[PDB]
Amino acid sequence: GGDTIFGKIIRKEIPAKIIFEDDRCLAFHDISPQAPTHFLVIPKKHISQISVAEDDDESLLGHLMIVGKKCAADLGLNKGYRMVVNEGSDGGQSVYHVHLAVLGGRQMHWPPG
Amino acid sequence: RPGGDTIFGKIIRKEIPAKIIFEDDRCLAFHDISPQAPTHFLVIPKKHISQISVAEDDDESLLGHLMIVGKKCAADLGLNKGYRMVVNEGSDGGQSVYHVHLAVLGGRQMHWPPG
Ligand SMILES: Nc1ncnc2c1ncn2[C@@H]1O[C@H](COP(=O)(O)O)[C@@H](O)[C@H]1O
Repeated sequence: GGDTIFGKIIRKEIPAKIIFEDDRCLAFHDISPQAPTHFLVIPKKHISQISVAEDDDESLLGHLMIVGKKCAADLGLNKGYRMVVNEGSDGGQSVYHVHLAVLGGRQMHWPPG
Repeated sequence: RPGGDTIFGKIIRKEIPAKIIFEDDRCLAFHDISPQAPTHFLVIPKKHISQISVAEDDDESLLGHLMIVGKKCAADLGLNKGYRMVVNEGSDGGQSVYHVHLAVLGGRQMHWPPG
């Protein structure tokens, strides 16, 4: 899905530790984990950033969050977690393919960066 | 009651004040009273859902709508350099109000890790 490293991961051209897959998204552990559990849920559709998501994408974006919730439960995050979507330079977005990050296994702090 | 028992339900029913950015039949966006960035607002469903870990499969479109409204509000507020969206779940997530909400923070460089 697209011209980024996340596209390569979706196409199985480079490895990742995959947690879950369906016909429209992929969940996998982040290569630079910031918490004992840290994974990403990404759409297979190449949406470059949340700021350009269209109205028709509403269901899909919600699906990323539901899949994120389910994977977090499966990975034993019973004390909680934080979901994060980064947009643009101020948001610290590292790849221009929409991704929902899920972090847990430790106390998350405030402010969130 | 429509909106639930938390302070966010009271905000939905206009029983306590808020600085509202956007409102429709499914959600409400309003500024945070303890901002952690120069712009910091919340997008919440009008349907009470306590936390994302108990959201139902059928809540998918609603959850996505929070994100679309979040990004539209960010644009309308001039966050052209970007922003961070956050959902806190439970104790480790730092959740304090058990009515699910998407926080949007911007107007400064956000750092990594995100807490
Ligand atoms: N009356 C209020 N109006 C606006 N924001 C509030 C109010 N009470 C609490 N908050 C914010 O709601 C957020 C709760 O999110 P969390 O702590 O992640 O559950 C915090 O950022 C609070 O500052």
